[PDB]
Amino acid sequence: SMKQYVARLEKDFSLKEEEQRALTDYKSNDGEYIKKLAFLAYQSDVYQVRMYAVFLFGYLSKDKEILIFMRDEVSKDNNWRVQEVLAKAFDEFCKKIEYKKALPIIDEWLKSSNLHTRRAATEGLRIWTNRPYFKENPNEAIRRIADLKEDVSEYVRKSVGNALRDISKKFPDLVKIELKNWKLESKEINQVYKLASKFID
Repeated sequence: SMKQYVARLEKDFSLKEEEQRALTDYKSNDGEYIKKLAFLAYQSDVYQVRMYAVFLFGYLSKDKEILIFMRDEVSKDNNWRVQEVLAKAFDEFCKKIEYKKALPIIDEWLKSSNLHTRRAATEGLRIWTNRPYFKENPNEAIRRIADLKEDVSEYVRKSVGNALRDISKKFPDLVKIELKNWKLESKEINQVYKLASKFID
């Protein structure tokens, strides 16, 4: 009947709706049960159901096994929309444990070998300097983001560029200072540079 509920989700969703159902289900059942539901739903071939499952993972992410599964397995997801939810779920984890305390995990995700793991961290925290801790410590965001300025993945690079661009709008000087040190010697860093410097002198 857990299998039945999933089949029902596949029918309903195949037509925020996924997020709202996930939140409701998470709030309505014990965590042990919902974890089993989340993995079952994550095996669905219906991408909306996997989105639902990944929201659930976010709510359950204090379980390190869930967090690891997000890091290593959800990051393999073939569907771009599911990848967006991965970034939201990762943001959800950081919010649940507090941004300052999540720093070690933010760093680990940013340095992961899976390009999708790296993007989910970069994109999920946007706008970085609107988050607790990074709001007070802008360079902590700039420095982490900028470290991926020469990322092999364009997917990652777009995120990096935009994350720096977000920050430039509120901390123009800090961003200019960081950018001043860049040597535009590759197509990679130049892509990032163009995105990040729109609003800086």
